[PDB]
Amino acid sequence: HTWEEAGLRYDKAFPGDRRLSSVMTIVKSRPFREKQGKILLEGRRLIADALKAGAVPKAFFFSRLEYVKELPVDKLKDVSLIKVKFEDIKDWSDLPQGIMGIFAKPDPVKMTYPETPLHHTLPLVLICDNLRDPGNLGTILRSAAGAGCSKVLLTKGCVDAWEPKVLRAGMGAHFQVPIVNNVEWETVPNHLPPDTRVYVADNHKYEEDLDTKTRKDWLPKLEVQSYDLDWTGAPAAVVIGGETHGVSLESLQLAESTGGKRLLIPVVPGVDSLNSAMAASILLFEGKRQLRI
Amino acid sequence: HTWEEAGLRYDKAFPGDRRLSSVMTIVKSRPFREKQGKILLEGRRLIADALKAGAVPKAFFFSRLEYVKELPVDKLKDVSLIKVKFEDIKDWSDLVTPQGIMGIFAKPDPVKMTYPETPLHHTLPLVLICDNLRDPGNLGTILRSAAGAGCSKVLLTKGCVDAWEPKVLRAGMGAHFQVPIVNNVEWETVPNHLPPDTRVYVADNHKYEEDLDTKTRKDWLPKLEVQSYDLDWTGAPAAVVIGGETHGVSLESLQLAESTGGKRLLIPVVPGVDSLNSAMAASILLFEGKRQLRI
Amino acid sequence: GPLLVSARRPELNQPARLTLGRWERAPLASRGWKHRRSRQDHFSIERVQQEAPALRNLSSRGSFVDLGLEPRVLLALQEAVPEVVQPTSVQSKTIPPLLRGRHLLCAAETGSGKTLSYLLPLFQRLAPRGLVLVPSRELAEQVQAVAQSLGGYLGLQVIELGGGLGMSRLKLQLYRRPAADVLVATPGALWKALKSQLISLQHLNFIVLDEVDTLLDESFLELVDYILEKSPIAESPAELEDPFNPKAQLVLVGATFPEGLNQLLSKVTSPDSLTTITSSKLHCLMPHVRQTFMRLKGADKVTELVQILKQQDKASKTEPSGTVLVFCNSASTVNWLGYILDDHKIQHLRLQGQMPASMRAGIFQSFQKGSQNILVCTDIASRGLDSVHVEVVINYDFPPTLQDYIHRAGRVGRVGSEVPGSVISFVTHPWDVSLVQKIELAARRRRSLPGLAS
RNA sequence: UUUUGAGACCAAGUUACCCUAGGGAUUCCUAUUUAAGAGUUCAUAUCGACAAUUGGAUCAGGACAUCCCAAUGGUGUAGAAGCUAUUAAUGGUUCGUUUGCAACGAUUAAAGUCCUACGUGAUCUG
RNA sequence: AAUUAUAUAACUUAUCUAUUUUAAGUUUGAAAUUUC
Repeated sequence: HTWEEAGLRYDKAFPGDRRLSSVMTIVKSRPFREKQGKILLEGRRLIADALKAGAVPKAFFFSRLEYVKELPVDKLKDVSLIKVKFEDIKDWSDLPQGIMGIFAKPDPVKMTYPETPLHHTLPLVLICDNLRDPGNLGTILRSAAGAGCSKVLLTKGCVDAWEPKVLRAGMGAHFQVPIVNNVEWETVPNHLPPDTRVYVADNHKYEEDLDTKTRKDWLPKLEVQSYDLDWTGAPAAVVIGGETHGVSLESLQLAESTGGKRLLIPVVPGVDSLNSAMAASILLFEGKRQLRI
Repeated sequence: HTWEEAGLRYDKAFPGDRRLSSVMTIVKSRPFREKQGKILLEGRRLIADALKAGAVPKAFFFSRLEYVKELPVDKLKDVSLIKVKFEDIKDWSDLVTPQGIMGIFAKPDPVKMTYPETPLHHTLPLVLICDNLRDPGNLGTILRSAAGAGCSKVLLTKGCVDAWEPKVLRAGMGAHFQVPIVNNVEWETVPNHLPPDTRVYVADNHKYEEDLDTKTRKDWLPKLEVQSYDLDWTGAPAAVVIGGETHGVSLESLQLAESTGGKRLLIPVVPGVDSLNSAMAASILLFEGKRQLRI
Repeated sequence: GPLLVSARRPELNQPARLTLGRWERAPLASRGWKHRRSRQDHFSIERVQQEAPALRNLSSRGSFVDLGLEPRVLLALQEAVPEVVQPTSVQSKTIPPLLRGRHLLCAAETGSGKTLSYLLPLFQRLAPRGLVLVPSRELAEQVQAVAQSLGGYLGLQVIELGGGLGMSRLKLQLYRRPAADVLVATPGALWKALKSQLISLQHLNFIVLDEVDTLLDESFLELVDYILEKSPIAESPAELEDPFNPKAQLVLVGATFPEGLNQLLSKVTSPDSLTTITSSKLHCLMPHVRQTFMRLKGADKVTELVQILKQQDKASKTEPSGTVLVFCNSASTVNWLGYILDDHKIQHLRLQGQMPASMRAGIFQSFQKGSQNILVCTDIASRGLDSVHVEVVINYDFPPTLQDYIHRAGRVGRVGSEVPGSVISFVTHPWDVSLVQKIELAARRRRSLPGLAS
């Protein structure tokens, strides 16, 4: 039953509707998300977060009409409002309390982040090195979101930030921090602001990025800088050892060449490389303290 | 008949035992855990950390002997070692495929718990209080987060997740036993749990605060000055309070900080989103003290 | 009457009583399948038989005793394989001549009892005592396991030899196991053993060739010739029973036979000394199996494929359902599709010919063990694969040839099948319209597919 | 070009500007089409109505792989409690929250694990 | 739609002009090819 009432339109799932089928292909497969430029949001709160952030949506699938009435329909311009089976929601979502929201793949550089972090937004970049855990990625973005990092870079092999599970892990952190994905190491220096010193927390699988002949003799003897020392005096960049690969070779070379050092957090045994959530969180904040002081 | 192999003695269990059926319901049915007050530990390195960390063993069921070598043979001397059919192990746990071994544990005593000195080297004079926690994975991630950090002490108040609930412990992957934790602390005794007059800093900007306007949140309860998280708060012994997943801190927490001379910690977030995943909420604030104290 | 052909467009639906004939060009549902604009136009061939054709008419076929099988063998057969209460048509015709030592050529479909057709005379008739040549390693595992199970009851040793295995690893397996009276080997590995002289065929008394058409593939044709020069072959049954001059009995089993095989057999034995038996259903369409044809693009195939999976998921949610076999022509599509399946959080297996031999063996056994209900496999799995419990065969990539389809088709509707088999094939664009046209035309005419002559 | 090295290329709409191929139909009776119910059984021997020409709510049934209830052996069971085992599906197995894979809250003798085309609801009009 | 799209048109460099220290890129598309 599709209803047109008092200027409010909301559709119902149709028999044989191909629209629903495309959702799971878009939702579950990131390459299709890039091919189509779409993403999925889970939960009213995260859905409401996108509406407040002014993210451009694509479609909303909801079990209950009450959610549409609960939601501001005025902000639902770009979404086809469709009533769907609760079985369809589970069929089309591996996780949604009667609401599903498909959104256009946002461009974080174009995303609307208002003043409050911008007052504390610095030319600081958080870099996750081969972060292969979707749960860490989304929750990691909180630290850059809360700290106010100008832009975030993910090295090759990192999980897709726009994946709904990562969106679930961050619970809206993607709408709070600018993110750049699949950043190539060759382009990282361009991604760094001018005069940026790269400081790397050092914890290894980066030895697998080395020629076998020179594999064992290519370990950089980079100076160990305690992370509690002042590093924010000039533009700076933060590198995070991934839970899987840790700090890559390129990060170690870049830090020495960029005039920086190792933002070494002594990694506690039992966690071979400090959890990217923990490594990311520590470095970003007190940089705000050092600059504020 | 007990089988002797590689110096490890393990019995062969009998399927269909009614004891397994009782535990089957305990682990799978969360409400049943409260009625029986029993807990489960899953995984060889999780069990190994637990026993090294003072956890009280009752019995260990393992599918293969290879895991037993990874188990803490030092702490298996007085514990029943029975090689069971994996089907019995599979039924008990919420996870279909455990790491071949599971164990039943009594409530460990935090004082007797032994935590690796490695967190202690990076540990701070910092105490943590959790309020109305509702997610186990964040708790295990928080303690796995805390294991990476080195939190000195953690107090879990009433209404929080059962920290010894089986799935809670699994997420920690041994981190529950790498950092001190105190369970079901009554808010009346929370000031006693901390060293009296220790500056307690409450994380405040929460889900309950989203519904409540900031103005109508200081009239009936002590008023705490709001300071940015980056302002140094660890100059003296510091205590931190972190709100539970999508719940926030309670009334007693705000009363506690002002009595101890503490202040509220403010996290400036992008307007349009109030609080992100609480799992790192403790982590992001907890580390803020970490680097400050080193300076 | 019940629809013999059912299509999305009803006007062309056919009743249970109509035959058009060779001269008349049937108006098939795939006759006009050209322009993508008419999406989703499908047609399914319904199951016309409720009884398994192999099991049907078992009472009308003579007993095993009439086949010359000894009562003592029957007692062992009852204990070893009680399931085969009555012999099929192929078994009834094939067993008696084999016990008499006459060379036999058997043409029959998969699951018709061909394996048991020669195994029963093989054991009664009996430095290996018997030789089994199989084109694929997977078939070797099945035959060796089946032969070993029968051997264990009879106190006989059976081993498996897979092609592509290292010579030093090949020797390791031989030395770690006791001498086997009967050996199941692939042409590639068997040729390696013969070149190294690890085995002698002078004492070989029985040679078995399964999937002769596949065994005759150019990949193995040269290897077979090398075996022949080292293999003494019996010329008449009298020599087979002569203890002074023992020779090897030759038995041929296959689904199709390329032209010219007679010349190869003529030089080894007289053409009139070859006993040829043809199954009544050989090269015939299977009525008891449902065949589904859906109009899908590569992008739309994923949509329908998941929809079919949802139907299977719904079917499992309602009542227990059999395993689903997914056939893909290329490994790259398997990996490309597998990631999509992994993206969907769907438990599935990935199988293709170039996977590690050790890894493939474990996965094949795991699928037999029922570890995962969804298996994606290439053409390597279309031969020598157990599919008793397989409910749906999904040809995600349309089979290139009819013979491959028959091998895929034989997987469903086997003896002892717990579930009613179904076949699903996808045509991305009008690439194999002629293939679909031939299948539909044969069904309407109830005739064998053209070009299937053995 | 011999050898040596550890038979729609791929690729969306739209046509009432169209073209071709066809398929259909063009109050109580009467003629076609359909067939619930009548006919002991059985639609069309004989007749013959109606026509065509969402999350939920309500109520649960069943499986035993036994959570509560129930019947028992043994005990590192004096009794009672427990612990350890057998037998048994007998009836039960709450109400909500879930910032949507998980969990909390409050109770209960217990809030077993599941299955039963969402287990199961039969507007009105075009 | 996909794929291109030195028709043109713009910008940049030439170009041609002033001074003075159309072509090649790119972009649009006149269009082209194939599919729907």
